[PDB]
Amino acid sequence: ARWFPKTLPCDVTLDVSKNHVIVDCTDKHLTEIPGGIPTNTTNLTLTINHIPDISPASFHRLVHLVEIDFRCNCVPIRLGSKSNMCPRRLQIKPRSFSGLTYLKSLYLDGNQLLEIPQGLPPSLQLLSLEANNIFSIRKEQLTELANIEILYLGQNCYYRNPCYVSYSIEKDAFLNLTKLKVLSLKDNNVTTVPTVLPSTLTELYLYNNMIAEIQEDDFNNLNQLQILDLSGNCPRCYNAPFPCTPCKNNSPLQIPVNAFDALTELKVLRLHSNSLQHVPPRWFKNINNLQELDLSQNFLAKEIGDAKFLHFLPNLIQLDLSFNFELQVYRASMNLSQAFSSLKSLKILRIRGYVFKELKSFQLSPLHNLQNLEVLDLGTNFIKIANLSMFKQFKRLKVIDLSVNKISPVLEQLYYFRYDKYARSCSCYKYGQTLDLSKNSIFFIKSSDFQHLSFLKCLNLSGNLISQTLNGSEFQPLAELRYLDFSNNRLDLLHSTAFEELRKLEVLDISSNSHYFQSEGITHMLNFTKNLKVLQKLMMNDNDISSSTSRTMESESLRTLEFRGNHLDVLWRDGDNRYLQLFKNLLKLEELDISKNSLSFLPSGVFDGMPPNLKNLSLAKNGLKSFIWEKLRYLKNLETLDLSHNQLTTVPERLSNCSRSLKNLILKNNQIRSLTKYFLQDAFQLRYLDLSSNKIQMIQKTSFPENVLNNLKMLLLHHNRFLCTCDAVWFVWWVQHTEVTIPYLATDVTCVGPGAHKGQSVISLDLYTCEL
Amino acid sequence: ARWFPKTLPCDVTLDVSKNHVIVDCTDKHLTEIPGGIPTNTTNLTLTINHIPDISPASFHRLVHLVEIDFRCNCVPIRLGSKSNMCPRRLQIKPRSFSGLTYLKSLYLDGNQLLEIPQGLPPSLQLLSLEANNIFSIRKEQLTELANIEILYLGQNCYYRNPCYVSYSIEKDAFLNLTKLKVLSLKDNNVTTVPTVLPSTLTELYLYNNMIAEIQEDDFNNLNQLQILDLSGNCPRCYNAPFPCTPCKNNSPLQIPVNAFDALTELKVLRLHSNSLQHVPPRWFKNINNLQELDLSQNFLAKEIGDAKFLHFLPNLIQLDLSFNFELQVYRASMNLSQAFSSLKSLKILRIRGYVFKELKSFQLSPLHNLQNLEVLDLGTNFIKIANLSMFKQFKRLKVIDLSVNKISPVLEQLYYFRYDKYARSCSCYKYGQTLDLSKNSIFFIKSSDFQHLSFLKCLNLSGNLISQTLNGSEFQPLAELRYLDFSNNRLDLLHSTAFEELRKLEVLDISSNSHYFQSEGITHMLNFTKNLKVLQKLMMNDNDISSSTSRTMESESLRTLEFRGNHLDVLWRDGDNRYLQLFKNLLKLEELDISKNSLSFLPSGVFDGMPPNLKNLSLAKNGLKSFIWEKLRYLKNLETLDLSHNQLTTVPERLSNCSRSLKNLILKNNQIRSLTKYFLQDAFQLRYLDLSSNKIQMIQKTSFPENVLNNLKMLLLHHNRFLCTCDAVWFVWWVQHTEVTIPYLATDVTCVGPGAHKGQSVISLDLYTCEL
Ligand SMILES: *[C@@H]1O[C@H](CO)[C@@H](O[C@@H]2O[C@H](CO)[C@@H](O)[C@H](O)[C@H]2NC(C)=O)[C@H](O)[C@H]1NC(C)=O
Ligand SMILES: *[C@@H]1O[C@H](CO)[C@@H](O[C@@H]2O[C@H](CO)[C@@H](O)[C@H](O)[C@H]2NC(C)=O)[C@H](O)[C@H]1NC(C)=O
Ligand SMILES: CCCc1nc2c(N)nc3ccccc3c2s1
Ligand SMILES: CCCc1nc2c(N)nc3ccccc3c2s1
Ligand SMILES: *[C@@H]1O[C@H](CO)[C@@H](O)[C@H](O)[C@H]1NC(C)=O
Ligand SMILES: *[C@@H]1O[C@H](CO)[C@@H](O)[C@H](O)[C@H]1NC(C)=O
Ligand SMILES: *[C@@H]1O[C@H](CO)[C@@H](O)[C@H](O)[C@H]1NC(C)=O
Ligand SMILES: *[C@@H]1O[C@H](CO)[C@@H](O)[C@H](O)[C@H]1NC(C)=O
Ligand SMILES: *[C@@H]1O[C@H](CO)[C@@H](O)[C@H](O)[C@H]1NC(C)=O
Ligand SMILES: *[C@@H]1O[C@H](CO)[C@@H](O)[C@H](O)[C@H]1NC(C)=O
Ligand SMILES: *[C@@H]1O[C@H](CO)[C@@H](O)[C@H](O)[C@H]1NC(C)=O
Ligand SMILES: *[C@@H]1O[C@H](CO)[C@@H](O)[C@H](O)[C@H]1NC(C)=O
Ligand SMILES: *[C@@H]1O[C@H](CO)[C@@H](O)[C@H](O)[C@H]1NC(C)=O
Ligand SMILES: *[C@@H]1O[C@H](CO)[C@@H](O)[C@H](O)[C@H]1NC(C)=O
Ligand SMILES: *[C@@H]1O[C@H](CO)[C@@H](O)[C@H](O)[C@H]1NC(C)=O
Repeated sequence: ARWFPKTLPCDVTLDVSKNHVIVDCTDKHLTEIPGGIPTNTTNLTLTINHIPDISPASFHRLVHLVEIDFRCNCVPIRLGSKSNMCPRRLQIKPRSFSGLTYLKSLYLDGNQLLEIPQGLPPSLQLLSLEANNIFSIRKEQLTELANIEILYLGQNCYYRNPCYVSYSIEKDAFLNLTKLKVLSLKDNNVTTVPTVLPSTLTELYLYNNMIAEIQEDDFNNLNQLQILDLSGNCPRCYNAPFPCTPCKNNSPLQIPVNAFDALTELKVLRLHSNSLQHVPPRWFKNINNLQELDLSQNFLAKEIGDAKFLHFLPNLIQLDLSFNFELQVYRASMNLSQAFSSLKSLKILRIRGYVFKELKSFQLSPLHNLQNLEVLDLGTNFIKIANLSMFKQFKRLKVIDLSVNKISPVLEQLYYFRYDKYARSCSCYKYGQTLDLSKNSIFFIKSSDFQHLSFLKCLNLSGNLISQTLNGSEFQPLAELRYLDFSNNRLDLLHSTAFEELRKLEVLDISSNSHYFQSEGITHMLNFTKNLKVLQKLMMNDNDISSSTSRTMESESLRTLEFRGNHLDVLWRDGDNRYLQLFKNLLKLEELDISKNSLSFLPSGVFDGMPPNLKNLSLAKNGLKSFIWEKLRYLKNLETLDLSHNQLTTVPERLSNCSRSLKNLILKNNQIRSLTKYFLQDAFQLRYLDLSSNKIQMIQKTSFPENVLNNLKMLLLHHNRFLCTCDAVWFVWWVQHTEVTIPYLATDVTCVGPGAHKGQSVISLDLYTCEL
Repeated sequence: ARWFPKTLPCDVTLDVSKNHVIVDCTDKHLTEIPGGIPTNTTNLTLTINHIPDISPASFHRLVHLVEIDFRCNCVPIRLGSKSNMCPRRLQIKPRSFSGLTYLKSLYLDGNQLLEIPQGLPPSLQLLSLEANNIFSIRKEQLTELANIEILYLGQNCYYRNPCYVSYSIEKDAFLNLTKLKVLSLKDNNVTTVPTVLPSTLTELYLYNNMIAEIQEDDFNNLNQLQILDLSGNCPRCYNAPFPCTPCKNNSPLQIPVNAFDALTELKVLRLHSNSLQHVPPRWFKNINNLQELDLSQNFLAKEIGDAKFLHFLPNLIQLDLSFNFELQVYRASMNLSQAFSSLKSLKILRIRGYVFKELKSFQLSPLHNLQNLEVLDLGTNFIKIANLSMFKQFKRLKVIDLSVNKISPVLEQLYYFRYDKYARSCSCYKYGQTLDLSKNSIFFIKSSDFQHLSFLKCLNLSGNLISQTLNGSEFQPLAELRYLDFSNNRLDLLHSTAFEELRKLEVLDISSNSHYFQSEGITHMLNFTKNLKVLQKLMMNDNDISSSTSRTMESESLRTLEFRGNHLDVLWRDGDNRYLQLFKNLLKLEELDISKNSLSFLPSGVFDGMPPNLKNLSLAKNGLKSFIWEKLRYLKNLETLDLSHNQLTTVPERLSNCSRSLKNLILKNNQIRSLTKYFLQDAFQLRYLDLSSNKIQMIQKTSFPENVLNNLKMLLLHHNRFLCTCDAVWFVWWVQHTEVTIPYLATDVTCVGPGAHKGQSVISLDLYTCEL
């Protein structure tokens, strides 16, 4: 099927449209650039390997290279692996790049380089040198970059990669880079804004440095600047999770009132963690296009009640005023200036970490007529009191976020407090209006608590303290609710009428409501599903369900049931038949997850008891030690079977004879040591087979008929125990010449033996001695 | 050190005391009785093997056998492994036991026997046949048991081991068993009490059967009976976790009013789950010695408010009325009859599952003058209101249990509801008075909540809804508290004054209070420990701690700190030195658990940062990929180092150079593939070494000098990858001949090769070809 097997340890892709031959050698544990890279190579990535030097031999035949991605072949010690530390810096010999006359993009990040590499071709638009050791920039070393448009030099002098001096930039070092659009000098122990910069700049990143003052003319010529980030200069260090040095005397970064006067094109201004106490309106006199303003992690608590500068921001789309609270102050309420009402274009307002006790309808009145307002984020404010009905005036919003508060009767986890959220490494909103009350202190709910909110489509009550029996009266206003996240509470299913007032409910999450399931003898009405006539998806993961008063759950609508992390092993205790049809009357059910239920065996009757349209079944992570494969015949619509992370030792003698419908068979992470002689014979439906991470020693042709392998979209075989003796001649030859997609041939389809061949990839294996 | 290596795959112990030779072959995957069993063997256990038959050859030389424990060599099929089912029942040939003329105890449980084995010696006092298929007892078949004292025949006909008919016992089958003290016929589908029974009986177990009526004279001659259990006849089936058939007409077990008149000696009466609605006082007029009465799982809800029968029980110690509630009734209060006040000897009263809304001092008055009352258990009652001060009147008690209730302003998990609490298979109480409020709904605490309870020594608040900052004022009444379990709440360590009013506190558990530690930017005062001057043990496990406002925790008293399941990997992020002395000022800390902290490496300074008296250090389950063993020099009092379940690949070149103090080195479950040349040389201090579940191939004498192994109390070596070539000659020889204790030599210390030897035990390995 192939005449010339591919030995090269890299994935090779063709994009015929834009004549790219893409060679990806990412993370292939290479010590040398592999031989045989196609000479038509346009994109070549060698990121995360251990190639210790580059030379003219490196790319010698690769004349058409347009991009070389050579990041992280010698990561700085504190940022890289401690088990495989890099012994010496990358070495780049002369002329290594000069012949590549079409090279447009060169990334050399994370290689412990000490200088800007010279000899670069004049075609280069993008040079990336992050996380190296270059902390002195001289105009001489930048003459070669005449046509450069994007230049990343950050992370070369900071706490994860110290240089122990101030960064240095000669005057007008960048000024003759006349074509330069993007300059990044973040995380560099820079002490002043470098001047003069080329007026072609559209983006300037100077954040996380030691710039204490802006000079009035530091940005005088940047009439095309669109994004400017000065954050993390004079940081606000309270509860910082990284080493943090504030400016002396609690000074802020000092910005003259006229410092921005030239930036007419500015669209994004970021002044995060600059220890600001005031925001002069004069700052924005000449910026009418500003769309995004980050003022998080300053000391603007008082200014938020005044905030005259908002009158100069009629086109602002995003405003972030999070974490401006005064230390050790717990304000009574939020004092939002009337000036917010002049934010006519505002879509997103974030004020986390203002820290106040009580939220009242009128305090949000400055926002009532912001017509384009879509997201209001008041999370992490320790609000104790809030009448939810006030959001009846905010029905136009897409998300109201009150997450992580103490109310009673999507951004990264680390976001406002991480050092460099843009650091490069080597959900129910779609349903409509969302009220996020997650991680609050609601211990009891009542119908009137939701009143005037019948417009809500998604309500997140995850992670409250609700230890209550529901009887159908608690949610009555919520006539349009489609999604209820009730996870991480203490739901008590005493009555089978719970949730029945949510007539339009399509998704219910009651996972991690294990509390009342963990004490013996307590009544549990699992048959509450019957009353929910449009319910599509039910999640009850991690509930430790080991007993149930009702014997059957019923639904004519339910399509997906997640039941992972429970104790079906106890419910189905061998000899107890009462619950073998717990799911039989979920008539429309197509997907069932009963992984992690400690099912080390399946009792008689489990398969016969499944609902008739079951398509996707997971029995993963059960400690399954045995499996009667014939009983799949009961599952006449079964299309996906996930048996991963179990203890199986055998596959069926004839998979076609067990399931005529089975299309995807997942057996990864088991104990299988051999395949049956006619395993896949006539399994014409099979499309996907994962046998990886087992203990298979040999595979013979009878098990793998090629009319079956031809239809496989993927066949996974890596991390097994293959013996590369002359008995493996067909398997080795087939693996080398087949077109079937088999991931990891280059890294993890290997011989364990015999002696000579140990550790060797079967793709590279030469068995001519077997036919002498 | 030994002249004759032990081949026998059984543990052999001598108790010269009573001259017994104990051979224990439990769970050794035997298909045979091993050859070579010592001929002095007195106790021989073969439990959990797959020996298919017994014969006269089985024990023929084992003349002095006093006990044969042969359980579970063919378990009933729903009770045993489904991956290794037993193919055919155990076969016992004639004459197998007749020569064993000293045999006193014979266990044959769980072998699928169809009849009581005949031919047994007349010395036998104890015969055990539980979980077989013997469901017809004939007087003829018990002639051989003249001198029997203890006879277990239960679990031969029940839902885990069905016989599909009623149990049958011929009339007077047991009466000529004139020495029979204990007869157990539980779990047997028995329909009537067998008569006549021998009057020597002291214990009679008839529970979990189908007995509908007791006859007047069913116990007429029992004269000496001390324990009688009739539980589970006419069971109360509501929320039963096993198949449960109630008696018709909701009838109770019918017991005539005079049925117990002969039982002068009766000390324990068990009538659990008999569906009783009344307890006629006349039952007890002739039993004044009764000490333990179980009336749980009946319908005694109203009877508890009357209970005149309590007047006849002045010597009762334990009384159980748990789960007597009327279905679908949520009573307003608990109505205890005054008759309780006449239980002058009562030590333990349990009334779970009475199910009522409000508890008031006034309802507990019948117990005020019960002088010996030690345990009051009102758990699982769904109590919503309870003034804790009422217990000022119960300070003589050892435990007050309000666990699993809804209060807001040790028995097995499965106990009242499991089928057979006594089924045989193949804590702060010690600190003083304990108020157990675990698993309630307390969301806010205040000093007055504890008024008048200054006597408390242990308070259990685990698993409430406490989401509160503590400032040192909340517990002030609890002047003598020694133990506070605050686990599974949402503690907010805003103030370092938390818990300081507990001036006597020795153990503080704030594990699983992760909530506020999981959201970025929140203040955490881990240095709150300084104020706790007698604090001994601090558990802050599973808190997801990844940030801290203070840099150091301080205590002059704390000895043990459990810090497992947190994120020291983040706190000690490489490049951030600020928290490398988090534990340095716990001056007298001796045990530190920092397992499960994702520490894939230890930054330099962690060890120097440890407090000076650190004795027991766990770094288990961190994914540690490397370890600078030399830094153990900083830990000069280190005695236990637990590095289990990591990814280490090497041991120190010179363990004596790394620690002159280390006694226990646990390296189980790592990736170690060889030992260093002189690993343990001069490690005279080492006493315990676990290298199990690694990839070690060979061990040479240089690494294992015998001056070091002589002192080892245990050396764990199993589940490695030993190569049994002529290079292994010394290791094989030493293992076969050594004194030193090595677990699993018979089952999991094995050669992986070379061919022929694969799978073979190194204890059985013959390497004579290596010396031809
Ligand atoms: C940023 O530059 C400062 C100096 O401007 C470096 O600080 C010096 O560091 C050395 C070595 O730690 C000290 O001996 C000097 O006293 C420091 N000088 C001053 C003025 O503080 C600092 O190390 C640089 N930062 C990084 C992360 O490399
Ligand atoms: C206990 O004995 C009863 C009979 O007393 C068994 O019930 C019979 O079971 C067979 C087979 O299932 C049925 O055909 C009979 O009709 C049943 N008879 C009655 C009267 O119920 C029962 O199976 C036995 N229980 C156990 C656990 O072995
Ligand atoms: C053995 C207890 C049987 C019961 N189960 C529950 C329950 N899940 N919720 C309640 C809520 C209020 C009152 C009583 C209850 C009871 S009583
Ligand atoms: C917002 C980040 C700084 C803060 N941390 C906490 C905290 N642990 N508990 C509180 C309790 C009440 C009010 C405010 C707080 C704050 S404010
Ligand atoms: C390939 O490299 C070129 C040159 O930098 C780049 O513009 C393009 O986006 C890359 N495409 C892929 C698929 O790698
Ligand atoms: C809110 O704060 C502003 C600025 O500090 C102050 O001028 C104003 O009086 C305050 N108003 C209210 C209603 O608190
Ligand atoms: C909450 O506000 C609404 C106004 O929309 C009002 O009807 C209701 O009474 C308020 N509830 C409370 C408890 O203040
Ligand atoms: C609800 O919020 C929790 C916690 O913030 C989050 O994990 C979950 O994804 C949210 N639910 C939905 C449906 O988005
Ligand atoms: C359900 O409970 C609520 C609150 O306890 C109550 O208002 C309502 O009447 C109850 N419904 C029924 C049918 O009892
Ligand atoms: C659910 O099952 C319980 C337990 O048998 C039953 O009492 C109740 O009526 C059922 N309810 C529904 C809605 O099916
Ligand atoms: C499986 O194979 C046997 C033998 O060919 C055949 O009789 C049977 O119909 C096949 N299919 C099923 C679903 O049993
Ligand atoms: C040995 O067996 C005898 C006979 O049943 C038993 O009484 C005794 O407790 C056992 N002793 C030991 C040390 O195992
Ligand atoms: C308590 O229950 C008893 C028993 O039925 C009844 O006679 C009595 O009236 C009840 N007393 C109270 C105070 O409820
Ligand atoms: C407190 O109660 C919990 C919940 O039942 C229990 O797990 C824990 O062991 C108790 N604490 C102590 C110190 O006994
Ligand atoms: C705990 O540490 C914080 C911050 O380092 C400090 O403000 C506070 O006073 C300390 N409290 C103690 C040591 O009790």
